[PDB]
Amino acid sequence: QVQLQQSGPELVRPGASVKMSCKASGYTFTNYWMHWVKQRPGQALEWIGMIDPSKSETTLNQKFRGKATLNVDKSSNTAYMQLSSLTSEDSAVYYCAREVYYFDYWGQGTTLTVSSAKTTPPSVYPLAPNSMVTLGCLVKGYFPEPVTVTWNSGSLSSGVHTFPAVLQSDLYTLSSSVTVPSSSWPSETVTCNVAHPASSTKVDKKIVPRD
Amino acid sequence: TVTYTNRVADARLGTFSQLLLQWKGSIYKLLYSEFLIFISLYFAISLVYRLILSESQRLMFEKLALYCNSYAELIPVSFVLGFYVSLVVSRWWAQYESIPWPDRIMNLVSCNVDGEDEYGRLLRRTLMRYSNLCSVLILRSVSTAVYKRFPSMEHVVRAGLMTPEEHKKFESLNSPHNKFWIPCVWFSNLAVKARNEGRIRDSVLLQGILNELNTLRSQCGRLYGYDWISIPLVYTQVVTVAVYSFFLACLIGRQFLDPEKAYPGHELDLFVPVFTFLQFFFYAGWLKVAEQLINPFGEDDDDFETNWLIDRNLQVSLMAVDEMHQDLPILEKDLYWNEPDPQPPYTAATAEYKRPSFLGSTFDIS
Amino acid sequence: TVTYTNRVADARLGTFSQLLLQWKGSIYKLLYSEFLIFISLYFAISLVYRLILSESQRLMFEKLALYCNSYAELIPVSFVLGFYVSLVVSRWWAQYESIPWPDRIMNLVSCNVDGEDEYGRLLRRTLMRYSNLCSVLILRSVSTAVYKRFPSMEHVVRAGLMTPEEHKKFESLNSPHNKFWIPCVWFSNLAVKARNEGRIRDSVLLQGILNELNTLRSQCGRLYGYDWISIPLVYTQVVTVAVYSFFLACLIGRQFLDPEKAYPGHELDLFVPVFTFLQFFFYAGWLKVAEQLINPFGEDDDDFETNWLIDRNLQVSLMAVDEMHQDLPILEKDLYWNEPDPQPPYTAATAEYKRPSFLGSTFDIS
Amino acid sequence: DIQMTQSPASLSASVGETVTITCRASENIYSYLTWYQQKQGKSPQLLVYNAKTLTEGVPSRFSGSGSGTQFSLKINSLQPEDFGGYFCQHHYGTPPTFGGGTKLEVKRADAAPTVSIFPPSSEQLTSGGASVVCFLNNFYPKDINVKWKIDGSERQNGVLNSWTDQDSKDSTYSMSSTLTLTKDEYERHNSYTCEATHKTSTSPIVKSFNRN
Ligand SMILES: OC[C@H]1O[C@H](O[C@H]2[C@H](O)[C@@H](O)[C@H](OCC(CCCCC3CCCCC3)(CCCCC3CCCCC3)CO[C@@H]3O[C@H](CO)[C@@H](O[C@H]4O[C@H](CO)[C@@H](O)[C@H](O)[C@H]4O)[C@H](O)[C@H]3O)O[C@@H]2CO)[C@H](O)[C@@H](O)[C@@H]1O
Ligand SMILES: OC[C@H]1O[C@H](O[C@H]2[C@H](O)[C@@H](O)[C@H](OCC(CCCCC3CCCCC3)(CCCCC3CCCCC3)CO[C@@H]3O[C@H](CO)[C@@H](O[C@H]4O[C@H](CO)[C@@H](O)[C@H](O)[C@H]4O)[C@H](O)[C@H]3O)O[C@@H]2CO)[C@H](O)[C@@H](O)[C@@H]1O
Ligand SMILES: [Ca+2]
Ligand SMILES: [Ca+2]
Ligand SMILES: [Cl-]
Ligand SMILES: [Cl-]
Ligand SMILES: [Cl-]
Ligand SMILES: [Cl-]
Ligand SMILES: [Cl-]
Ligand SMILES: [Cl-]
Ligand SMILES: [K+]
Ligand SMILES: [K+]
Repeated sequence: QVQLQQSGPELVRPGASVKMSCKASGYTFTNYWMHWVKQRPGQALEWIGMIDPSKSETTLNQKFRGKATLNVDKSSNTAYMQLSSLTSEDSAVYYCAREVYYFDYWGQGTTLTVSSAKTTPPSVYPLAPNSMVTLGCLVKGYFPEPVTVTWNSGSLSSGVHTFPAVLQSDLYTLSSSVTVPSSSWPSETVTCNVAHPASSTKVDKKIVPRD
Repeated sequence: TVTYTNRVADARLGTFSQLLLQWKGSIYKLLYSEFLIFISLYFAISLVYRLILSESQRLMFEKLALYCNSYAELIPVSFVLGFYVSLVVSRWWAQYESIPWPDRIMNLVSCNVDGEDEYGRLLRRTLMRYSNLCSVLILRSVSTAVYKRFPSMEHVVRAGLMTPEEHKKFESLNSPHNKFWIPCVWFSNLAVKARNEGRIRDSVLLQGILNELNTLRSQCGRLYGYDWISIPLVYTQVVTVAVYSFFLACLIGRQFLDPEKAYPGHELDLFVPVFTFLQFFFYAGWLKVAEQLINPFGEDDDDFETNWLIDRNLQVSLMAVDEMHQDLPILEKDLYWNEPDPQPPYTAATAEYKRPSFLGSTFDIS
Repeated sequence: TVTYTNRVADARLGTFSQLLLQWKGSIYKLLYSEFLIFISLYFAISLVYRLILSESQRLMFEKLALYCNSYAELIPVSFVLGFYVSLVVSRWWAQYESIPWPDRIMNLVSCNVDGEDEYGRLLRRTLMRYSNLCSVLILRSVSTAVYKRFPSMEHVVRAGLMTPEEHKKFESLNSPHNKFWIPCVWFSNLAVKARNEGRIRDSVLLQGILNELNTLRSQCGRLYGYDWISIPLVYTQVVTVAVYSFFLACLIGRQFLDPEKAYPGHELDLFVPVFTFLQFFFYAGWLKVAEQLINPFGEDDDDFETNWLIDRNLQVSLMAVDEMHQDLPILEKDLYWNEPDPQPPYTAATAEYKRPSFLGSTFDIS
Repeated sequence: DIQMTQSPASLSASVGETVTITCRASENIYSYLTWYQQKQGKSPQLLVYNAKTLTEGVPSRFSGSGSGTQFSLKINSLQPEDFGGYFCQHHYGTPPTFGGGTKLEVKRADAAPTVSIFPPSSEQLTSGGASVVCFLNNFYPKDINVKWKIDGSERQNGVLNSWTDQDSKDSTYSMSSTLTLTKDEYERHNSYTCEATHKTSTSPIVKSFNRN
């Protein structure tokens, strides 16, 4: 079965360089041209370039002329792409695809993140105030992604909305809301649990009603 | 591929001069990089002589240049080029005429494979495709332009030149060699099966169809041969050695020596060796002729348009054996039905071309 | 045999230059020994002049060198080489196209010799083998590469190209001449017997098969002819005499004479005659072209791969008339069944090659 | 370059319905167009190639058409699986540009946003910063507009929003606006209101609080 296995996600500082891979299997490597696509949220898929495994002939997109570099290793059946002079805009999802008049097989994807920030723990702030009362947690100033948010160690799952993190001055910030019947609060204790594996941080903040 | 046939239709004032202004597949485009390297090396040496070398070193350089210049001999180089390029040009045209065309099989299959029913249609269409497949398979083996369009046998299938069942049968046949000959066997078998089903009247008509197939097979074989059997490497190396030997001599020999020293042959300093550069275009360009045509199935401007040929053949083939099977226009009496000696008209511009019949040189023109 | 066809597909910067770095079937490999002998003889003479000869002897040597150098004439040598090498190259390609291929007989025998039973199978296989035997027999007569693989008729049998019964019949036929023609007679007789047994429908189909056989016989005859009729010995000797005459002159004439004596043309002493050595590679290498191709069935790097051909032909032949007899894939409607003007796809890299139809030079491109 | 213009930017329909996405070429690309399906987080998948031909796994309910500069994908008799991302790509030359994309979302009944405004936590205020959060949960359609007003005056600087994906259960959307200030500027004002505009009503659903 045809399968394209790319490298894991990467995290680098601006100005540096990165080199991701893509190992093909289940078909003759040299008989299909390998392409590379860039995926940014909100924007359309960008074609970076292609490579002929056989003779290592590259054909890049004018827009990526000085940013991307392509090459392969016929022996290991893997293709490579190198991105230089990395900036914040070079952050995206990068795919490798096989061509047969179309892209019939893509890789899982390689997520590249570019920012100049050291690992930072999340600051968990409680959010407290008619039949069903809404509560919440505010996770600000952390890095890097991701973070796991649960209510009462997972027991309280239904009726929760964990919003996608946003970027504020080279640091991520997200919110998480939960709605429970007004009768069960503050009667039943409610506490959100924030897990930040990047810093091995595990904080629990019980939302006590306003004083 | 780079057709200028119409420009050179008549021998007028600038018939050939005009072509010096063309870039596509030109001498300029092919010599560009080489010329620049030559230019650079020349003027580099030139400055070293004019600005760096000492009076004593300059005298050695001048003696070295006289030595080198005496070995810049065009006659021997012109010989080997002429003969070599002729060989290349010869194979070049032979390879073109070896590109198979469906038209001859096309004519027979269209008229001699009976049936105006779906099967008769499927029969004729499948026969032609076996021919075109026999061609496409060999073309992608010899042409880089075609191979990059059909890098894998899957591309062939997905492009509609081969069915997945045919591909299955293809794989089932175990052979370590190029299978381009497979469809050619299928064709002959299918043609025979068609005759047994009564779709092909006589054996005379069947053998006639089998013959045109074999011809196409011979075409494919020639293409394989020219691709396999390159012009002997030693021969190719000889002509480049000869050519480069000449330009090596020119690099130093054609340097503008001190006018004051009054060397016989070097009385004038023009800084730029106009005629030496013109000789470079001549000889390096002459070598580029061979360089480009030594493999006419590549991706050069003047290399054959094999992919268009494939497309054209596909369209025309099927159309002639399907939509055109036993399908004729309404027979009419021709405009010259009662005219034994017709006199077709001439436009105003072409009346001068209405000539009296040439009977023979021996006859008196009266 | 030494195929560099793909390297020279396009006319880029180093298309031909790159080939100067190749050893297999190269000018270096073929000239190696000769060049060394030339090098030695030159510098040997050079030292004798510089270190041994007396002032008076040196003056004689210098006069001798001026004499020899005046007889180093490239133009006459270049003439005879060009014409001679052209003859050699001509025969070289003619001999290749004279190597018989089974494919044409293969197609006919596979489809026109009826029977899906063991006998029908044995019949078709035996017919093809008679063809391949006709070839192998002539090849081992003209190719040293093949003969060393089949030194005796026993080798032919044990290799499975001939049965012991066939070998018995072979010996039974008393003839002092080369029997390569025997299998070709067997074939025609067996083809006729096959027709009488009803395995070959008409005589039209039989004559068609007999014709393709005769063609193969003509192929074998050409190979025999080129092997028998060598290029006239006198012609070959003439070009070597001319070439050697040149290098004889150079050995003494191209010696670096005393710079002090100020001989016109000999103002600089470089000790190593760069351009004379480059002329050696040119002309000796040019002669080596003929030297290698004068017998393309030998064991040179660029001599034909006849043994592979034999193997390939054996495999393909039998496979096409056995496993492929009346064996076709499943007929399907083609992907362009309802499409009169198909537009086959192009890969990303080859879209530039999708061109508009060339209608003719006379038509306005609008 | 060849420009791929896809429309609609997003389509909303319910199971059983039949939708039609459209791609238009900047210039003739013959029948060289492909249709891809991409579900959030996952890598795209080939649906149709050569403008009409369906690939292996694709079910008969999918069909492509067009040629030249006008193409279209048509999904008749929708299913739950058929919901997600859809984009096109031309395959005539280099670079093979992609289409803008199309978000195929489920259609339901309109719903009003349950607005909930929250004041800065005391733990945060002692840290030296103030952040006013405002939630807008379970509404429909996805379109919505949030405005902040510090003491009546409009506030746009310092606000950061974040929306969610259509809920796989109730098929409704949600978003969260966060106004961030300095502890100094936060204590310089009284009322912090969070006004929300939707198609569910003509008058903005406002929710506020005072700093005491
Ligand atoms: O069947 C009849 C043929 O004749 C006509 O073609 C003519 C052209 O009309 C001629 O103009 C052309 O030759 C022209 C040039 C002649 C000068 C050279 C004379 C030298 C001879 C040796 C001794 C020294 C003098 C041949 C070129 C000479 C240049 C060399 C190279 C440098 C070194 C020396 C001179 C002049 O250049 C022309 O100039 C034009 C612009 O430069 C080019 O394009 C133009 O085509 C357009 C047509 O509408 C024009 O309107 C527009 O001006 C422009 O786009 C032409 O293609 C180009 O050929 O070449 C053709 C002559 O066969 C006619 O159009 C056709 O029907 C048909 O091809
Ligand atoms: O269809 C496009 C074609 O183009 C490409 O091939 C190129 C090669 O990539 C070129 O590199 C090559 O030419 C290279 C050399 C150019 C310098 C000569 C310029 C002179 C011209 C006259 C005036 C003076 C300057 C031509 C040789 C010039 C030498 C002569 C001889 C001495 C006297 C003068 C110069 C350089 O040598 C290269 O060097 C390489 C190592 O030396 C060789 O092998 C390498 O291949 C590997 C590929 O992965 C490399 O990674 C690795 O480094 C090495 O193993 C190359 O084969 C060899 O060609 O030759 C080809 C040009 O057609 C491409 O790979 C293919 O797709 C295709 O063949
Ligand atoms: Ca070429
Ligand atoms: Ca030989
Ligand atoms: Cl000369
Ligand atoms: Cl043949
Ligand atoms: Cl000059
Ligand atoms: Cl001479
Ligand atoms: Cl004969
Ligand atoms: Cl010399
Ligand atoms: K002229
Ligand atoms: K070159």
